[PDB]
Amino acid sequence: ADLEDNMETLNDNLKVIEKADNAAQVKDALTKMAAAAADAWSATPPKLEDKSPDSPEMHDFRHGFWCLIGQIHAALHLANEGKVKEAQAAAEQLKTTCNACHQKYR
Amino acid sequence: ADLEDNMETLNDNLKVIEKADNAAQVKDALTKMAAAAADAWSATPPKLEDKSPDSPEMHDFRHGFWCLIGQIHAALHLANEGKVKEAQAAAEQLKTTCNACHQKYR
Amino acid sequence: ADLEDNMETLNDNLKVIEKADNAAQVKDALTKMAAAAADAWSATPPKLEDKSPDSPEMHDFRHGFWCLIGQIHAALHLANEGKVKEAQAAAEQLKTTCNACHQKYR
Amino acid sequence: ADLEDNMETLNDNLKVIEKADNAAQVKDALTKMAAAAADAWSATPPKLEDKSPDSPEMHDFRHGFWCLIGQIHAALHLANEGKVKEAQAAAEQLKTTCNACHQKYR
Amino acid sequence: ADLEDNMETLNDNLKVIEKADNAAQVKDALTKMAAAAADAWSATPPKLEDKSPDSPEMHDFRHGFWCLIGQIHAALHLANEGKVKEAQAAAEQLKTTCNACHQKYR
Amino acid sequence: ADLEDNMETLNDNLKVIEKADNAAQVKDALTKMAAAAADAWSATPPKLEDKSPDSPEMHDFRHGFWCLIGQIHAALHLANEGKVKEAQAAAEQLKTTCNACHQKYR
Amino acid sequence: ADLEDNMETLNDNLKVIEKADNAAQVKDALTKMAAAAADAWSATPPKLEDKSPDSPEMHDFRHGFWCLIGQIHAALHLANEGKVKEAQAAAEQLKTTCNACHQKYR
Amino acid sequence: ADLEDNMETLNDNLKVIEKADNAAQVKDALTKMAAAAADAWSATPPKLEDKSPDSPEMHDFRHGFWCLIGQIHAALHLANEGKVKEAQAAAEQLKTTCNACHQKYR
Amino acid sequence: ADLEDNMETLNDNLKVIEKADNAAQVKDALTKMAAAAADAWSATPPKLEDKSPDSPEMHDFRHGFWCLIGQIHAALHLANEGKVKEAQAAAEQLKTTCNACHQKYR
Amino acid sequence: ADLEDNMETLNDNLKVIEKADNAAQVKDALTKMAAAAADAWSATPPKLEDKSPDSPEMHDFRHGFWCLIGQIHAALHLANEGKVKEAQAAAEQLKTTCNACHQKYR
Amino acid sequence: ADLEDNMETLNDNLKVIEKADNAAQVKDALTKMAAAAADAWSATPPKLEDKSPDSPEMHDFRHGFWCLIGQIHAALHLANEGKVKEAQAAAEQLKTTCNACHQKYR
Amino acid sequence: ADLEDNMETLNDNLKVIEKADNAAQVKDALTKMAAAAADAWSATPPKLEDKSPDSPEMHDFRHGFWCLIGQIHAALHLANEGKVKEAQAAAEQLKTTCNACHQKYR
Ligand code: HEM
Ligand code: HEM
Ligand code: HEM
Ligand code: HEM
Ligand code: HEM
Ligand code: HEM
Ligand code: HEM
Ligand code: HEM
Ligand code: HEM
Ligand code: HEM
Ligand code: HEM
Ligand code: HEM
Ligand SMILES: [Zn+2]
Ligand SMILES: [Zn+2]
Ligand SMILES: [Zn+2]
Ligand SMILES: [Zn+2]
Ligand SMILES: [Zn+2]
Ligand SMILES: [Zn+2]
Ligand SMILES: [Zn+2]
Ligand SMILES: [Zn+2]
Ligand SMILES: [Zn+2]
Ligand SMILES: [Zn+2]
Ligand SMILES: [Zn+2]
Ligand SMILES: [Zn+2]
Ligand SMILES: [Zn+2]
Ligand SMILES: [Zn+2]
Ligand SMILES: [Zn+2]
Ligand SMILES: [Zn+2]
Ligand SMILES: [Zn+2]
Ligand SMILES: [Zn+2]
Ligand SMILES: [Zn+2]
Ligand SMILES: [Zn+2]
Ligand SMILES: [Zn+2]
Ligand SMILES: [Zn+2]
Ligand SMILES: [Zn+2]
Ligand SMILES: [Zn+2]
Ligand SMILES: [Zn+2]
Ligand SMILES: [Zn+2]
Ligand SMILES: [Zn+2]
Ligand SMILES: [Zn+2]
Ligand SMILES: [Zn+2]
Ligand SMILES: [Zn+2]
Ligand SMILES: [Zn+2]
Ligand SMILES: [Zn+2]
Ligand SMILES: [Zn+2]
Ligand SMILES: [Zn+2]
Ligand SMILES: [Zn+2]
Ligand SMILES: [Zn+2]
Repeated sequence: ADLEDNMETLNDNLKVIEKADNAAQVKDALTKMAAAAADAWSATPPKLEDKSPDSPEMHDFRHGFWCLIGQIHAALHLANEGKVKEAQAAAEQLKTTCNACHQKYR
Repeated sequence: ADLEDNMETLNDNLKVIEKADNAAQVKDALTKMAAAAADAWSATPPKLEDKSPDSPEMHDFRHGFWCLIGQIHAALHLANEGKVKEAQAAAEQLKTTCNACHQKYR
Repeated sequence: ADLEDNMETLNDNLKVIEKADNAAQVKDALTKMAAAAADAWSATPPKLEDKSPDSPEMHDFRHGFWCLIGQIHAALHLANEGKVKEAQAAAEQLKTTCNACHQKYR
Repeated sequence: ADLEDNMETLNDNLKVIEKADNAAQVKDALTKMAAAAADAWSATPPKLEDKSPDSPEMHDFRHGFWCLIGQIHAALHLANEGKVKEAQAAAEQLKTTCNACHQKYR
Repeated sequence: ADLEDNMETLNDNLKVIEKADNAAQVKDALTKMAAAAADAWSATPPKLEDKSPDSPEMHDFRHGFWCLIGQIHAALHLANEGKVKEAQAAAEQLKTTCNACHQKYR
Repeated sequence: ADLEDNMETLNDNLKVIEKADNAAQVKDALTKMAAAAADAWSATPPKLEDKSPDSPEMHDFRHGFWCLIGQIHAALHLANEGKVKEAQAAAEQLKTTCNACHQKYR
Repeated sequence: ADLEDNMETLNDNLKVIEKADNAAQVKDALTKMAAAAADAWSATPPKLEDKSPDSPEMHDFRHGFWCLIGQIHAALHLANEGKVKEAQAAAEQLKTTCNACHQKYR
Repeated sequence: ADLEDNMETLNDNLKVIEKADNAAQVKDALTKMAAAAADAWSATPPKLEDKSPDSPEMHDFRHGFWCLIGQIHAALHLANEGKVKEAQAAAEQLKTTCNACHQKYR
Repeated sequence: ADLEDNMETLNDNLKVIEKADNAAQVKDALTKMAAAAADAWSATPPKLEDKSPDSPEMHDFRHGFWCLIGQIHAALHLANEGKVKEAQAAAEQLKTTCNACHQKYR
Repeated sequence: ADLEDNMETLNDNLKVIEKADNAAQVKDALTKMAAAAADAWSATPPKLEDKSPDSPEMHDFRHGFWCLIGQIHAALHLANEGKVKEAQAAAEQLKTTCNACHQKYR
Repeated sequence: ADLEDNMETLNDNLKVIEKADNAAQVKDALTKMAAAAADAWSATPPKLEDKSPDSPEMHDFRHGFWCLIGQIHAALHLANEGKVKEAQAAAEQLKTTCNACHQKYR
Repeated sequence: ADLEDNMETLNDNLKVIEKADNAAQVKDALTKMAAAAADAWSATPPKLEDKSPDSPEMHDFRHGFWCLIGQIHAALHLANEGKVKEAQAAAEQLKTTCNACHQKYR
């Protein structure tokens, strides 16, 4: 999938978690998010197509996905323990990271 | 995934198919559509909530999904054979199936 | 398994569902129902032996089982989400299909 | 495989079953036939490209494959149980369905 | 599955073996029985909750299942070798063990 | 893993069970216990090093592990059915098995 | 495999172990011994045919094999750790079980 | 396994096939023989260590195994088809190849 | 499959290759050819029945199939690289082997 | 597993390596450590429950596990080469990292 | 494999991509590179054998492989979309990273 | 992988074998050699491009690879048995096979 598609996936599954009333539904959504973010991690966005792999921007872009994957895994861990509310709140904290990266690079 | 979720997967992948520049992306999209449709197959839409599983409406709902799965498997056959423009055209024609069910039941 | 055997599987596992107090028990019983139903789909019931595979009675018989597999997956979806009383509710609805087919063909 | 290819699989394995003198030969041949019919179900024959996918013709065409698959599974079931002559006799009855569909859409 | 459920599996498959006319039917039925007995071995019957897990009663109760499993494997071994009447005769001898345990702890 | 190692796994997981707030943690713990006990089953404790594999002491050592595996499979059945308090209570009662072997052979 | 066949497997592989100069050879021979022993466990030896499956002779026979599988795993544990002379040593000890059972029942 | 070991597998399973009274016994025995011959093909017998790997002797030696494997597959094919007496007769013809090679290089 | 069946597989799939316009179709047909050829390798053709498995005619027959499997893999290698016209070219070359063997033995 | 449990796992397996006399035992222990550290990597310790995912502390916490995983993989690599002493010394170097993180965050 | 070998692998597959005329060949080569780099990531080169795991050099060494793996995954993504030229150009950009690390540490 | 590529794999792994200090490295190397040789088996070298697949030269080319695969499987047998010096010596003797084909066809 390409970057735009990984984002759609990230976005839609954020909304699935927000409306979810059960752990499995949260778990499924976080699994999809984890896969979408790992794919995206190696992507180069349009605004950075002229930048070299070792630029500060790239670094920063790759760091933001590694940060996102960390958090998804943490919420996924809570989801697996049946802790819906806590998983949802962890998901909600994720938005901070989506937005920070969007400000710089979207 | 619920009915809305499956519908979102179907529509999202339709767009991926439409903008694709290669077979793998098309095959991937249709593979996800097949999965979503197979799941949606056994669902009850809001407007048929009061109907019996053995009703004309529910027979009709379920046959729409069987029809769609059929057309997706056909399109997937083409993507697999690397036939992008053709898989794309088959996707466009599936939309008649999407629309027909919607008109009756959305 | 023969027709009688499959019926005995559908019937026991439906009792299992009826008295379960947990998702795993419902998940597992519904899975055994799907296989029994998928087997029975191809059978020829005593009362319809004098009949051709293209008769309206055999279309009816065969399609009784599609509708059953439909409702089984619906209930399995709810079971997978930990929703015991809702999977039980949806398992209750299967009986309308069991009853309709028995009325005409048992 | 295209329609023609599945048909060759179908015909070719019908003959294998006719000359077969052991259960295994019949099992494999009926297993190849099942997969060829399954794939074939999603196809559109030349005589029906002009037709809409909802049309009476397409419904009747695809029903023809699910009825063949039904009979194939029954035959297979018999062969799993080692009953070679009975699987062969049920394979002969399959010809009805072959010829019915050929008479209409071939 | 609880104790009662395994027993239903045990009894239900005993009957299948009695009316069976082919090796495969016997194989599967004896395979289901093995798994039901295996699961059953760890259970505590109502008549023995008062008892300590080391007690003579529990030892004799659990030994009853390993002896049944033994006979089940012997029967199965015969069925793998296609000897249908001999598997059926060994299945009849199983009744000894069924009734011995029922006489003491059921 | 050696005997000490297996014993450490058993004790550690006992504590995890005791402090758990969810089924997945309990199921996981017992799954590890089952593995450790299955391994320890075939070991020779320090104080029986001079005894024969066919001795009353070694019969007795090995039957303790068979008994424990039995109780763990029972408890695991409960954790699987999401029954936390009950799986916890079954775990506490296993301790009688731990103690009895220890008194004789540690 | 029948009783004679399984015995021939136990005997050859024990020679293999005896003359191996490497873990892999011992690992592999012990694995083949476990399966042969797991098969033989359900057999009825010529000398105990006139006997009921619940006799003390058949409890004895059956339990001869539990003890064998026990000692086999002990030696497999050492083999898995690359400890050739220690796995060979532990394989030497199996013979006490072979000998005891042969004394009473061969 | 060394050459001697494969030979023991070969010989040992030849006898199993001679006394076999069911297809399964023959299948497994011929399957073990195939793997033993396959492994054996790469070995160098004592009588030929002095020889170059291109020599007439090594070519003829290794050809002897591919010819045995050929006959083994033919026998196996017959056994898969349940024809027990015919598999046994083809196994008897295998002796030709056994003895031809033994006469030259054993 | 018997010799006739395998030949029918080689022949149909070679036509499939000849008229494919895509790698997947060629990949899949060549895979079915390898299995048919691997089966036929052990057969005995009518004309060589009066012959011993060590005759020059049977060495010739058997080695016809090694050479075929050789050329099949060559073409599968090109197919796997998406090279349709080159896999087709290499599939054309197989026929020299088909022809040579038919000249001497069909 | 939660953080406290991953640590127990880390700790116990450190002691297994220290007393290990064979590569397999070291390998098993490092595999368990690798899994415990990857789980822990996404955890938030008690002392940092008020800190945001992008705090310097979190960063630092995640960096310490990535450093630990690096080292475990390096020792695991040595263990796989049969280099016990070297693996043990690599394990011992690990303690530097455990302790550094404990000073700040435990 | 050790560091020197991972490098050979990296080097050879760089040359395979440079001469490749098809996506599969590129894909295969990048898969081999990805695996070689992940192995290498945990290695310690000769020039840094005296340095502690947390030295700036080690950090820097591990960062260079993580950067390389990122890029390989990006080229692998393009290769999977059938984009040969683009994959090759991404591979060529990789050399910047190989060389930078070689200047410091080789 | 093409012929050159396979040859590079063969030579590279030969060197790994020659400099190895442990079994796992040797086993790994030979495993890669086996794969490369199995692939090269079905290739046509530059200097035989104008020859038929049924030519003495192509028979001869292919038999060289069968011979090499044979010797590699023998050497691999030794590495598996942890026999480093011996696997090394078997590798050195394979070089005669490499050279003989080269002299004729490189
Ligand atoms: C779960 C968190 C995230 C969500 C919900 C999210 C959502 C989205 C959405 C809806 C879009 C618009 C896609 C489109 O239709 O074109 C987008 C685009 C984008 N996002 Fe994210 N995003 C997330 C995380 C991130 C992160 C962590 C980064 C960088 C580290 C990032 C970088 C970008 C970029 C560069 C685009 C523009 C892509 C293009 O123009 O091709 N996103 N995101
Ligand atoms: C590729 C074909 C299809 C596409 C792209 C598609 C797309 C959509 C979309 C975008 C929605 C909006 C739902 C929401 O998020 O609120 C929707 C809803 C819906 N669709 Fe589809 N659909 C397709 C096929 C079908 C078929 C075949 C059926 C009937 C058998 C169907 C039945 C419905 C129904 C009943 C709703 C209402 C959902 C609700 O309000 O809960 N769709 N669809
Ligand atoms: C989940 C729903 C169902 C349940 C619980 C159920 C249960 C049963 C039971 C307990 C029997 C008696 C078995 C015996 O002969 O000893 C039976 C018989 C039978 N059922 Fe069902 N059934 C179900 C669905 C169906 C459906 C959907 C059909 C038709 C499409 C059907 C057709 C029949 C027929 C033809 C028999 C008599 C066969 C004979 O004489 O052996 N059943 N069923
Ligand atoms: C097992 C039973 C069947 C057999 C043995 C069989 C056999 C065949 C054969 C030998 C052909 C000629 C293929 C060729 O032109 O190379 C064919 C074509 C065809 N068959 Fe069947 N068939 C069977 C079942 C069916 C069924 C059930 C249907 C419809 C539901 C069907 C529809 C067709 C169609 C539409 C063609 C024409 C394809 C074309 O012209 O491209 N067949 N079949
Ligand atoms: C294959 C032989 C066996 C058969 C056919 C069989 C069958 C049955 C049946 C039909 C029931 C009534 C279940 C119900 O109340 O719904 C039952 C209950 C029971 N059986 Fe068996 N059984 C067998 C072997 C055994 C063995 C070997 C033991 C003990 C070692 C055993 C112990 C029990 C117990 C304790 C109950 C009572 C469970 C309860 O009341 O909840 N059974 N069995
Ligand atoms: C869940 C139940 C059990 C728990 C929690 C448990 C726990 C322990 C613990 C913490 C140790 C200390 C060993 C050390 O690290 O030095 C130990 C040792 C030991 N346990 Fe257990 N155990 C259990 C079950 C059993 C059973 C069923 C047996 C006998 C069949 C057994 C036999 C022994 C023996 C012989 C030792 C001495 C080990 C040595 O000194 O080498 N344990 N156990
Ligand atoms: C690893 C240990 C064992 C070895 C090496 C071994 C070996 C053998 C051998 C070589 C034979 C002669 C086979 C023939 O009839 O041609 C034999 C027979 C026999 N063994 Fe074992 N055995 C072992 C364990 C056991 C055990 C544990 C038992 C009982 C629990 C047992 C019971 C028997 C019986 C009953 C026979 C005679 C069966 C007949 O007449 O066909 N063996 N054994
Ligand atoms: C299925 C047919 C065969 C049977 C039943 C068979 C059986 C045997 C037996 C029982 C031995 C004595 C093993 C020992 O010393 O412990 C042996 C040794 C041997 N066999 Fe075979 N064999 C067969 C096929 C072959 C073939 C086809 C070849 C050559 C192509 C061959 C070559 C040898 C060699 C070279 C030895 C001597 C090994 C040594 O001394 O270390 N055998 N075989
Ligand atoms: C890919 C290449 C090949 C193709 C396309 C092919 C095709 C065929 C066909 C269509 C038949 C007639 C089937 C029938 O009896 O109804 C046949 C027969 C036969 N072929 Fe092949 N073949 C091939 C390779 C070979 C090879 C390599 C050999 C020998 C090494 C061989 C030996 C035979 C024999 C002996 C028969 C007659 C068997 C009988 O009477 O039933 N074929 N072949
Ligand atoms: C192999 C290296 C390590 C070992 C052997 C080890 C061992 C331990 C042990 C025994 C505990 C006490 C657990 C308890 O009973 O509550 C602990 C706790 C802890 N460790 Fe580690 N540890 C290691 C690595 C690390 C690393 C790398 C970090 C941070 C990057 C870390 C952070 C912590 C924290 C935050 C706690 C307190 C957890 C709590 O209170 O819930 N540890 N460790
Ligand atoms: C795809 C990119 C790379 C290529 C093509 C490549 C190629 C090579 C080659 C051919 C060698 C000589 C190996 C020998 O025969 O001894 C080598 C060595 C080396 N490379 Fe790389 N390399 C790459 C990436 C890297 C990276 C990213 C690093 C560090 C982050 C690195 C660090 C080293 C080191 C330290 C050595 C010396 C190893 C020793 O002496 O044992 N290389 N590389
Ligand atoms: C372990 C044994 C072998 C090794 C180490 C080896 C090594 C090599 C090497 C390093 C090359 C240089 C190719 C290049 O990159 O341009 C080569 C080429 C070649 N080898 Fe081998 N080889 C071995 C076995 C064989 C065998 C058994 C054959 C024949 C059946 C063979 C046939 C060839 C041919 C024909 C070439 C020329 C490739 C070309 O110019 O395209 N090799 N080999
Ligand atoms: Zn992607
Ligand atoms: Zn960087
Ligand atoms: Zn910038
Ligand atoms: Zn769903
Ligand atoms: Zn969307
Ligand atoms: Zn209906
Ligand atoms: Zn059935
Ligand atoms: Zn009909
Ligand atoms: Zn197809
Ligand atoms: Zn046509
Ligand atoms: Zn055909
Ligand atoms: Zn329709
Ligand atoms: Zn259960
Ligand atoms: Zn009750
Ligand atoms: Zn029942
Ligand atoms: Zn006890
Ligand atoms: Zn262990
Ligand atoms: Zn511990
Ligand atoms: Zn004993
Ligand atoms: Zn057996
Ligand atoms: Zn008893
Ligand atoms: Zn071997
Ligand atoms: Zn000797
Ligand atoms: Zn033997
Ligand atoms: Zn040669
Ligand atoms: Zn065949
Ligand atoms: Zn010959
Ligand atoms: Zn965890
Ligand atoms: Zn950060
Ligand atoms: Zn702080
Ligand atoms: Zn490595
Ligand atoms: Zn650091
Ligand atoms: Zn420095
Ligand atoms: Zn290749
Ligand atoms: Zn190289
Ligand atoms: Zn030739």
